[PDB]
Amino acid sequence: QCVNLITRTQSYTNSFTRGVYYPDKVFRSSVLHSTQDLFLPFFSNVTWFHAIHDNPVLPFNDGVYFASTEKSNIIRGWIFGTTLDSKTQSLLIVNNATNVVIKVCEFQFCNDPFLDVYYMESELRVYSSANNCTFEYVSQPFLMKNLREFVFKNIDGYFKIYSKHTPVNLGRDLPQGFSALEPLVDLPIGINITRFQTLLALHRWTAGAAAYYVGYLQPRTFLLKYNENGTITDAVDCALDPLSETKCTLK
Amino acid sequence: SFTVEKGIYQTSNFRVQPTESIVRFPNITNLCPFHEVFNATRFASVYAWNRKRISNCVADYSVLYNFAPFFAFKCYGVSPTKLNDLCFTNVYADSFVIRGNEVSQIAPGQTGNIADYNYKLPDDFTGCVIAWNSNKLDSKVSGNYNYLYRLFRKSKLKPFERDISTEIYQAGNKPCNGVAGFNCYFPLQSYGFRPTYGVGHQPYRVVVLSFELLHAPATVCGPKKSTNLVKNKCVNFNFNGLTGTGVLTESNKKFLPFQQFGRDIADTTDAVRDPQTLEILDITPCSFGGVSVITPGTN
Amino acid sequence: GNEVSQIAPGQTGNIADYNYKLPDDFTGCVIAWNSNKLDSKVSGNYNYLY
Amino acid sequence: NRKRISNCVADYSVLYNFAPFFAFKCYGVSPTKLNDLCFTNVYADSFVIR
Amino acid sequence: VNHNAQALNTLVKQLSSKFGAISSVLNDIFSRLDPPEAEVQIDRLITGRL
Ligand SMILES: *[C@@H]1O[C@H](CO)[C@@H](O)[C@H](O)[C@H]1NC(C)=O
Ligand SMILES: *[C@@H]1O[C@H](CO)[C@@H](O)[C@H](O)[C@H]1NC(C)=O
Ligand SMILES: *[C@@H]1O[C@H](CO)[C@@H](O)[C@H](O)[C@H]1NC(C)=O
Ligand SMILES: *[C@@H]1O[C@H](CO)[C@@H](O)[C@H](O)[C@H]1NC(C)=O
Ligand SMILES: *[C@@H]1O[C@H](CO)[C@@H](O)[C@H](O)[C@H]1NC(C)=O
Ligand SMILES: *[C@@H]1O[C@H](CO)[C@@H](O)[C@H](O)[C@H]1NC(C)=O
Ligand SMILES: *[C@@H]1O[C@H](CO)[C@@H](O)[C@H](O)[C@H]1NC(C)=O
Ligand SMILES: *[C@@H]1O[C@H](CO)[C@@H](O)[C@H](O)[C@H]1NC(C)=O
Repeated sequence: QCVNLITRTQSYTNSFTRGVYYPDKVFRSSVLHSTQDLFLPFFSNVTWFHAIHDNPVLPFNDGVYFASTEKSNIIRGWIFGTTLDSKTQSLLIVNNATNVVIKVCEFQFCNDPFLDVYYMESELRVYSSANNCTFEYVSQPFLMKNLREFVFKNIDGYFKIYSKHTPVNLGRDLPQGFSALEPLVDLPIGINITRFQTLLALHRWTAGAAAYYVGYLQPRTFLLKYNENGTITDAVDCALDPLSETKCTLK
Repeated sequence: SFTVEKGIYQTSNFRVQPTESIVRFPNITNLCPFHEVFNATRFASVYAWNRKRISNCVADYSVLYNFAPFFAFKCYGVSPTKLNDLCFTNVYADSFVIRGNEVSQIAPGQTGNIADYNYKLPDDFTGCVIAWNSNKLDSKVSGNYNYLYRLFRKSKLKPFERDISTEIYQAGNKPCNGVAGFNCYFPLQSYGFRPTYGVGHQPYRVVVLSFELLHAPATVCGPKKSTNLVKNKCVNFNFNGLTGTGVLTESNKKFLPFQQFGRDIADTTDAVRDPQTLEILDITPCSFGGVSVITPGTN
Repeated sequence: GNEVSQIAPGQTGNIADYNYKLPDDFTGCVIAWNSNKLDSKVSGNYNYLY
Repeated sequence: NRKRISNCVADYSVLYNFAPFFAFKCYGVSPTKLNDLCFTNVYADSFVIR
Repeated sequence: VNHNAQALNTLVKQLSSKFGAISSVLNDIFSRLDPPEAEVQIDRLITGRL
């Protein structure tokens, strides 16, 4: 059952204007719109983790920005909750080759949850009990050089997820440019989320590795911009510097 | 005046009248299952209230009057008589049982036992609540103990959030490590409805309906026949509940799959997508302009 | 009983559309009281139409 | 009658446990906010009518 | 030239305000509210535009 075979290392990196999503499902063109919501602040520091085949649990402060570039299909799903114990409720977003499953039950998580597959994926390594729950959900797979970005937040008992794909040449860190994120689902979970983790898949264990970035959202005010075809091509952070504040004031 | 001097004067301007009317609603045939909600044998407790999602159905809101002995709704942001003619994304139904004096706390802004420890509503609630007495069934004899409620909690809840933990709450700086008294209490305390309490102390039944506006494609709304599409003619239309008057035209805007509306500088609808045939159309008002009269003096 | 709310300006439904329509600029008082002992009858009172 | 109440801690939440009244009808304040304000003196009247 | 352009643009842009109501579209208010509250919501928009 529960085993400990993962160690993690941390490095620091800058963001360079990443984490912009569409604020609403309305078409606009050739306009400059001002929105106040939770965003990823420009030029912020993001921890870069390396998981090598112990790892603690990360906090969940008003949303999380998650990005990775691993093409080996080793990262799949996340855990969200407040104590990650069998005494409260917690989310279990899990992905596989054909569908995603989203459940929220009184799970009894292990210290180092992961998935083991042999020759047919198994699940016993994650928890022990799964009672007391009603909310299940299935849909198409979330995950298909390639950078994948996700944004999560919990407001008014609703869980929102955004995503985007971007073919990018290999680099030391995150690229420079703009690429807006589009919504996926707004679930009516209505639970308490304070801490979160990530899930890894191993073959039987055989050696493996993964790399991913983590960033936290904050309440800001942005000044987006739509081109003639309806795509967001630029943005301005109002609370970054006096020049940006002047641009926000003058619209 | 009865006398007009020489000059040019400006009078009322001309508008082009509409010819016919257009209605366009999606392909929905099945009926919403409100009977299994209202006419239910068992009703959940206030701390573990139940939420049921309703989608892809035609909702006849006047049927609910033939389902339970209640007087009227108390609706915020909408009106009870116009539940038809509007299309929503989803409809929810939160249901539980509370005490009579505490019904008034099911509303935005209320504070107390409920709305702080049991069931919180947001400040922008759209929807309303159906409440009625249930003395005959929920108060069989010598009280009841199936219905529980949280008595106290370390912090207030948040809109629509749920707490289900059954722990021991401390009142003194020592750890309880189980129930011991004078510091430790069991937060789930139960009232018991004897069939002799006062009017305010009798049990009640509550059903809350919450609506969200049109951002996703519409799934739930009432019966309405739909006509054909008429274009290049001034006409008044109805697309999933929005009204207006103008000219419908072929469009070339590149709507993304999750978008269904367009907006102008003044935040007025410009483009629209037909619910049945997913094509893009434009809306422009039919022509108008000023009129002037040139005359010499009536003398 | 649950149909008293329909006797008012702007109301729509069954009574306010097929039996008794009030003007939107109505002025006056509307009073309604419960009447059960002298109205309801065992096996159903049937001489009340709508 | 008219009783003068002063120099004490007023808990307006416990009133619901003494008589079966549905709610309040308050004019210059709201029933939910009576737990925060601080008053000089309070006068309570009582009588019975039809 | 710029003064007139800016003034007309501001006047056009002002139409998206709510002025304390629930929406800036008259048809939505008409469809979702009965006249007693529709007037109360609409007078705000009329006054603001005036
Ligand atoms: C992020 O944290 C690192 C700590 O190593 C620090 O050097 C860097 O200046 C921080 N970035 C900020 C505060 O923008
Ligand atoms: C992936 O998950 C779906 C949904 O639970 C399941 O039907 C399918 O069998 C799973 N595939 C594998 C290979 O386990
Ligand atoms: C489910 O919850 C009930 C009370 O809410 C509890 O008595 C029961 O033990 C729970 N089921 C478990 C822990 O498997
Ligand atoms: C917008 O779409 C038109 C359609 O022909 C295309 O010619 C143009 O290049 C597009 N613009 C951008 C910035 O993609
Ligand atoms: C509920 O359904 C039953 C059977 O269909 C019916 O007899 C009853 O009148 C309905 N309503 C109530 C309040 O029980
Ligand atoms: C969620 O859990 C945290 C940590 O235990 C607690 O401080 C917070 O109050 C909880 N949320 C609510 C709405 O009470
Ligand atoms: C909608 O229903 C009509 C008949 O009622 C049918 O002709 C049409 O093809 C349907 N459209 C869709 C998208 O199902
Ligand atoms: C009045 O006090 C007596 C004695 O404590 C108690 O039994 C009774 O219930 C009280 N009356 C009311 C209306 O609370």
